Amino acid sequence: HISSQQHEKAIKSYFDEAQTQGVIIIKEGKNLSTYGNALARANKEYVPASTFKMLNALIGLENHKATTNEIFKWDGKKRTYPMWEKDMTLGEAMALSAVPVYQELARRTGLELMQKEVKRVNFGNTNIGTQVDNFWLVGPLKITPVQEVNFADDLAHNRLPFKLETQEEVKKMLLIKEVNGSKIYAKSGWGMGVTPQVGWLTGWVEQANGKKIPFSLNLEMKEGMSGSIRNEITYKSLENLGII
Ligand SMILES: *C(=O)c1cc2cc(C(N)=O)ccn2c1N[C@@H](C(=O)O)[C@](C)(COC(N)=O)S(=O)O
Repeated sequence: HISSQQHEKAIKSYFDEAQTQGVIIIKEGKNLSTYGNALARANKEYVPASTFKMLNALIGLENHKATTNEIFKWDGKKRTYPMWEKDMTLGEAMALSAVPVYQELARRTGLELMQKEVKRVNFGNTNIGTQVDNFWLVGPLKITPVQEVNFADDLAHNRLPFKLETQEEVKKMLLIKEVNGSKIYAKSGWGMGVTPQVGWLTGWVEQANGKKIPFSLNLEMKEGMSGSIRNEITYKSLENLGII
């Protein structure tokens, strides 16, 4: 009973309130819907930043570079945040967006196997360059918000070219919110070492009836901008649309 015009205007205002430019792609079945205050972003390329961890984890686990219970030990060197200065599993590192662990995993996989695997799943522009430990943070790997929802959709439905158990292992690392019967599985991302900076929140809502609705929020981040606006805007948009 709410007009399409009202939905579009409501979601535009969430991005306007946050004083940024962004888009949120929602996918229902085969149909893509683009909301926000910068709809042209939808098919533009950005570095994936931490959202690459989802694929890093799939690759590492398929190729036996790690197990889900293995503990990556803090080497005792100072890390960007105190929370990263501890021993953690892949799942814990995913929740904390703990790059040092994912760089270690990237190094275990190695450049040649990484380039091969990123080409095989056909992720973004598929170019990882020559540095195995930062291609997802500063380039050359780039991906569009549309490609990100499609990846989220593939993962949520076990359609990626990986074992079913690999995909289940990673999906289980991604639960970030329960909203009475609805479960939100997503990975956030913030590319700080690039201009302009890019923010991501990519995932899907699993509803009580078992239906899965993939999304990808993509916006421009500034200095002094808080990381949880990505979440605030996403939840507000999913709720506005009655998805949660
Ligand atoms: C993830 O994109 C991310 C990578 C890095 C890398 C560095 C570095 N010094 O090399 C610093 C910060 N990074 C990231 N962002 C996280 C962060 O805490 O800075 C991020 C804000 C994580 O917060 C959550 N939700 O875990 S982001 O959303 O990944």
